[PDB]
Amino acid sequence: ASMGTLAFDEYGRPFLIIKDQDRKSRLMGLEALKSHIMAAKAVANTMRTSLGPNGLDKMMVDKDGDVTVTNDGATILSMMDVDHQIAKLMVELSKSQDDEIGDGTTGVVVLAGALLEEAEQLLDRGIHPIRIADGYEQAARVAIEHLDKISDSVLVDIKDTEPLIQTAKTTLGSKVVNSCHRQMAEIAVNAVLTVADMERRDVDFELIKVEGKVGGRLEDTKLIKGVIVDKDFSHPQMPKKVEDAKIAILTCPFEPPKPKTKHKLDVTSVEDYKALQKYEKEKFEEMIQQIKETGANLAICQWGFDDEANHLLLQNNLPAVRWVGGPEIELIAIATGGRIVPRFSELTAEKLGFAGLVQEISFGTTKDKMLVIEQCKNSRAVTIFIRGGNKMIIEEAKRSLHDALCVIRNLIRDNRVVYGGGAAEISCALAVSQEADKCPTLEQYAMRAFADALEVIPMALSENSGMNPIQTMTEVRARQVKEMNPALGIDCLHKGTNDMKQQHVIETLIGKKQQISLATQMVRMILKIDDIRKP
Amino acid sequence: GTDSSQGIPQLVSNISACQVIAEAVRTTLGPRGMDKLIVDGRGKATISNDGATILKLLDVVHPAAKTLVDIAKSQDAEVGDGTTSVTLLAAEFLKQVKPYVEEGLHPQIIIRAFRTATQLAVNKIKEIAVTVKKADKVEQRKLLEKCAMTALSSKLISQQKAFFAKMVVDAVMMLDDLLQLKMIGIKKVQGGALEDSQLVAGVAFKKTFSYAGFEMQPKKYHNPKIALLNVELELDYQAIVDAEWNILYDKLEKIHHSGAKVVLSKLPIGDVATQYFADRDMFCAGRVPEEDLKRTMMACGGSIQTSVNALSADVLGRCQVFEETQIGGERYNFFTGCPKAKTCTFILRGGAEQFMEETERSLHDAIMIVRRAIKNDSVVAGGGAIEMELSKYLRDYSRTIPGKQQLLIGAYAKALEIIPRQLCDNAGFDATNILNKLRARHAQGGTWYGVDINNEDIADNFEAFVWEPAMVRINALTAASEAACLIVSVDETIKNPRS
Amino acid sequence: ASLSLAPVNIFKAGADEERAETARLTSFIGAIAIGDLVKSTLGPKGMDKILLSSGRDASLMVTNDGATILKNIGVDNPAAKVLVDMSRVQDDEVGDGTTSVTVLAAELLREAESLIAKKIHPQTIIAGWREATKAAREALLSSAVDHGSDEVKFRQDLMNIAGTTLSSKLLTHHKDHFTKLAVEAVLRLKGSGNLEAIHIIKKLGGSLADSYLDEGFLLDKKIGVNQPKRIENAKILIANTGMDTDKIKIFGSRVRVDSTAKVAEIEHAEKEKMKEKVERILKHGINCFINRQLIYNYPEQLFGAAGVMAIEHADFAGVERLALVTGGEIASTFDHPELVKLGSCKLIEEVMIGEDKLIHFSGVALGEACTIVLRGATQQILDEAERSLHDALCVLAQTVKDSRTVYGGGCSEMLMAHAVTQLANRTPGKEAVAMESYAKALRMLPTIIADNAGYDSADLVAQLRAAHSEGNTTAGLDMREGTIGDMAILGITESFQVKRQVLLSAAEAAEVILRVDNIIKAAPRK
Ligand SMILES: Nc1ncnc2c1ncn2[C@@H]1O[C@H](COP(=O)(O)OP(=O)(O)O)[C@@H](O)[C@H]1O
Ligand SMILES: Nc1ncnc2c1ncn2[C@@H]1O[C@H](COP(=O)(O)OP(=O)(O)O)[C@@H](O)[C@H]1O
Ligand SMILES: Nc1ncnc2c1ncn2[C@@H]1O[C@H](COP(=O)(O)OP(=O)(O)O)[C@@H](O)[C@H]1O
Repeated sequence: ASMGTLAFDEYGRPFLIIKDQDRKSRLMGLEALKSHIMAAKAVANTMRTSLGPNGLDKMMVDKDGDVTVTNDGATILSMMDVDHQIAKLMVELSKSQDDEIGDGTTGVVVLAGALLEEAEQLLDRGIHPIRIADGYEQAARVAIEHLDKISDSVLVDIKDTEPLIQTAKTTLGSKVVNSCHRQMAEIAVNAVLTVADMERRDVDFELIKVEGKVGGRLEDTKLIKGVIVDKDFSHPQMPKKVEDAKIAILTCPFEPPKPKTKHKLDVTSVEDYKALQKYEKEKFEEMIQQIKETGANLAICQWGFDDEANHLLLQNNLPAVRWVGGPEIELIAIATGGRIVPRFSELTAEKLGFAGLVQEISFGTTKDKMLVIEQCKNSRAVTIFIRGGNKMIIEEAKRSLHDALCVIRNLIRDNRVVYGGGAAEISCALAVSQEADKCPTLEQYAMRAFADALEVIPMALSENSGMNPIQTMTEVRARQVKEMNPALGIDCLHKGTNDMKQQHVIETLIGKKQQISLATQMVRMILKIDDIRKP
Repeated sequence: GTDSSQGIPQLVSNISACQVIAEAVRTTLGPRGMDKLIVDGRGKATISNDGATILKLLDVVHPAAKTLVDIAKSQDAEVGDGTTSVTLLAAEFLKQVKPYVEEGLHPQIIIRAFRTATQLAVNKIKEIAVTVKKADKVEQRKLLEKCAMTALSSKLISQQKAFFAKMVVDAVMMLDDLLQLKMIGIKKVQGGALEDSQLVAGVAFKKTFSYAGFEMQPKKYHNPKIALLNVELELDYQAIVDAEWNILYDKLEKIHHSGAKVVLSKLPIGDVATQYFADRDMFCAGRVPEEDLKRTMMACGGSIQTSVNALSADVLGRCQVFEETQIGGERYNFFTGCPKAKTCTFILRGGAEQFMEETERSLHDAIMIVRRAIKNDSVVAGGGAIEMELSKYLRDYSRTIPGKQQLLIGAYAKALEIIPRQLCDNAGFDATNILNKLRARHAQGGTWYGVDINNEDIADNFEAFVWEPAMVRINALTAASEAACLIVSVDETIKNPRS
Repeated sequence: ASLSLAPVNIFKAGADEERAETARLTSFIGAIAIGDLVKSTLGPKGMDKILLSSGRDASLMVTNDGATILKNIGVDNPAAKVLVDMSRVQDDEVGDGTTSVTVLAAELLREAESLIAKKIHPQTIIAGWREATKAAREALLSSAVDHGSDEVKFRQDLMNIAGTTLSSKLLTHHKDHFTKLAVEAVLRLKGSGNLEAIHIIKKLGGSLADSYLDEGFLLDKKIGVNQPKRIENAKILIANTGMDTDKIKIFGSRVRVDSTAKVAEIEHAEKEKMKEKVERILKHGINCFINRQLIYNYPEQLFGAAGVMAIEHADFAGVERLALVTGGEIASTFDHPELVKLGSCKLIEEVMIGEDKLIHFSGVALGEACTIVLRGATQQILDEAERSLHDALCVLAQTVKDSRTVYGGGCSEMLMAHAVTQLANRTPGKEAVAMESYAKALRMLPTIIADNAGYDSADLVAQLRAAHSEGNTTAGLDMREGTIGDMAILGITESFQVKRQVLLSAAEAAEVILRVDNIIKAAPRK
């Protein structure tokens, strides 16, 4: 056990082979697989409690000390201190699931953990992982055909909101935001339907940025159709309200250009200094006249400008802002149709933007103000500006909106949906049990193993609140054998019936299909690892 | 703080390092062999069931380990994939000669005995090798199709596997020019049934945001050829901006005058200017992959342009036809229709996103298995059958040699037994009983019984159509013996640092 | 399958994450610590608190308001950080009630861990707390009153509200004078929320009763040497011009001469350009000049020869507020005398208070600013005075924006107590128990309110309960006698919006905290 083999020689003379094996570790096969699946316990049983409507939130802190409370499983596991390689592999499993689905992050992790745990007490009986992998693939195809048995479709029209509202509400019920449930359902619907493409294509996330700052109330949440910038006007004395603002995009400082080549200029007489002064003054006046040429009602800079230019702009009654970042300028231009003006000579009449309404909002005694444009006729950007108790409730609202947008996107890119809430997984358990009954014993072991592992979803759903697991199972499959419906599951909030159709518990079929598939394949390929050689 | 560099201690250290190297890659041998994710330290984990790739990504500092790895790489580049087999065989030689060098057997006696045993085995293998090339291989290809079966046996893809084997075998007859790894490639397609995979005499490359210019190309064009341009085409004020406009205008005029159906530019071609750049009146693209190029100069000879208004005869040269159709809802970009399209690509049509690894392990083996079957004539039963036969020959001949070579040849014969052992290990079965049955049957009953991966029992692998080139096995065994001889021939290590 | 007893674990050097129940323990003990550090400053008998940084710097704060107390404190519990965040949000919204909402949240978490010990699940707690918050909001809406339409009634309500707000501060002795001053300043702002338009001086010496809201201003700058020491009815000019070590922004030019005559001619050129710049300054018709940057000897000598006052080192905020209140303008190009705006002033002089010289300003044109002289004995009593004045101004401005008011001082508190009590009595289940613990914490807030003076708790709770039973939504405690009274008559009035925001924020923060189960810690950096 400890220190490997304790001989130090074959006859008795001084000898050594392994460098400091006393403080090293050697693993060969089963012990390595136990280490991996014990990591699987760590990740899965940490993740499990955020499942279902009674899913609580988590506090996770890195070595930096970032305060983070979330409810979307991928978000919990995103920045947690991952140490073991297979745990990290599960982390990008969840990341990929979120990227190509956006919902069901909790399901994949818990399912994989259950599969791997049941596989380890399978191995404890002395069975080689290839058989378990084959049995799990058979379970995967059985589950896939069972899902295909009771599939259903929805509408993919832009105007359709009521089933969309129901699905978003079901998705967001498990979060803290369920106080304003229907309100934010409508808000998410408006945000997604403001800009949308029906040509089976995606919506760029670089075009849409959603942010919010502290203060206000949760009910104050609304949809802002415009560009928001956390910047104020260059001169405070200038009146903050500007209408018909012709956005003049500028991305150059109001300073003379200078080449990077190593050059030296020598000044020897009064005439040279006076000529340089006159040239600087005339060029500044030229810049001011060029700005005044178009008569724009809004000029946006990049790197700011000095006090002389500030007074020149103020004296001309020309609205302007300074210290605006490059990405912000690009977003403003693409939303307002403006062009790029990297220098003074490129300031033309065809390279300016326009905003329908520019407004500044102050919440009172905060000493910091904000400027947001909105009502853009051809806006290329949308956003939600939420108000709440403090920063982390706002961040949770951001993540809830992200999940709602994800589920709406899933409903749009494919109409196929099913009902869950413990119904689909229990039906899958019944199916896998049936094929196990009609399975040869050697792989019937793995069949029933996979069934037992996949029955972990109602386990976590019940233990997040408290109802019994097993009588719940009994009542559910009794009703399912009495009549088949993809919505015979768990009554989490005591609605009276186990019928998700009445309670409008809706989730996309594609999400849970990929849940099962990804869980199966990654569980298999983890079963294809049995070696660790930590030095 | 232990120092050991004397002759015998250095020999045992070197061969123990070789033992560790073998122990690292013990379990990856065979078709059902398992693997390990190895991270390069940059966050990029690597999975590759091929042992040769594992050693390529592996890095070890021991000089003996370095020599063994170099010999493995040399074997890899010559024929087939026997790196795991030869490394395991050499390491077995070393670990079974441990108890012989540990008490005073001089290395030269061992070298001589190993050479003698290698000659004995390479001569006794030729009396058992059976040639099958004349047994209806070039025509009436049922036997070669069964050889293709053996690479993908015992799987539910069998219905698709038969069609895929006929696919690859017909590709072999119409590309029977000693096919290699790079002459044939595969491309991934998402969605569709597994049966929908079909062979195209060309390549497939989906167009992306920085790949192609615009849609509705003239697919049915009589002579479309690839044209490669090393000049930008995508989109003080009156000094460089007007220069940019003039450059754009003259490049557009060059594109119009050239008339090349397919045009490639070195800078990426953005799709945001699809309406801006739809006026070219012929297909234009950019950011061509190097693999796509390498699959097109030998196809029908795509040209390269290297001037402001460079025009060549092969911008619109003679290639049969261009293919550009919607594959899975997104239009691809096929550089097909070539007189010398010596590159057949298997369209990976399947509904599984993570099926690429299974396709690589399941489609690359069929072409290799049929190519090795065609290239050589004499074959012997695989699955450790030939190894067991050689072990029996060497064990029964060692007792006939009077001299110190007896124990050395006996250890050599004992070390030729790991191939069935490793195969049944990777299969997961208990090695003792299967090896016992295989050895007893091979020594007494038959001369070709080998391991079975499907039913996990001893069977005559000759009847199971488990073939392997006799010459490939001969040279692999010779290389393993040479590696063992070289690593035994070590006495002292000299480093003499410059610092 | 947990880490309570496991042969193997996954941790980094020094890393040891901790389970859900002990996570609740640690987070809630941190919340209790935050509440204890912010409590004891409630009610008219609030007690000041000192700050002393653990390092050698030892940052020392003296203030009666808990928001500043929690601003400067080391944080280790993330729930404590949540509490600090919500308190800061309340402070950014309104001035008063931040300590109220903080202590409400702290006691709510106390009762939450008590309920956890009472073997109940957090989700039922959150549901019950949401229902109870709804009921309490309804009850508060029942007795809401607004009197912003009538100007005289609005002024009376402002008087009462500012008096109640300043009672909890140290200025309770001169509460009446301070309230009159606050009303005058707020009505001089014409209802504007521009806090930067209000400045209060921190000068040492004198008695706090001598404080007054002077209509003019005070300048802390110094008079030049040759410049006149008294200029009356001048014109206010504000400039951004550097006019110190003046050089062209082009750094690519250097002096490479072969004779010192060239250097002397160059220096003559800069002195001539200085003379031209001074002439450009003087041609605008100015007598008082305000500058952000320093002034050299030649410009001040020329100004003294020209008889024009010069003011230097006046920051952007001060000059901007001066332009807002007077009529001046900030400038950088002096070739446009007609395009530069100047203010109108009446009285500029010097005043000697104690042993320090101050340039006194008076006779404003617009009057859209508030400056108050404070005769604080020490620096810290001063800081308390400005903090209390700022809180009073903020609450007056908020009442101006929203004139709905209620009667607090424990009266409204017992109103919510009664509402949640009936709600609990009219429903079964652990939800009712959870919201009864809610209401018990609500009632425990006046426990601290009254025990800052050492008064009876249970007797007054029962008395107010009976009074609200007869329907007296105006019966609250009086610190003078410890009995009931009419808060309308007694003048203890509170803004409806501020109180509703406090209640809602406390409920929301409690709900947020109760939804976290497990806290995991990475490897500590120390
Ligand atoms: N109201 C509800 N009733 C029953 N089950 C629910 C309800 N809301 C959510 N669920 C279940 O919770 C599971 C996971 O939801 P959640 O963890 O909140 O987000 P995600 O789906 O991204 O993991 C879903 O599979 C769904 O079946
Ligand atoms: N279907 C099969 N059943 C049994 N053995 C097989 C089968 N297919 C291949 N093998 C064995 O695999 C060996 C070849 O493996 P090899 O290519 O050396 O692995 P690697 O590429 O990792 O070096 C052969 O000796 C053969 O006996
Ligand atoms: N005369 C009074 N009688 C009863 N309660 C009062 C009286 N004056 C103030 N209070 C209460 O004491 C609390 C403390 O106020 P203060 O310390 O000024 O700000 P904060 O409310 O942020 O602590 C206030 O919420 C107020 O309701």
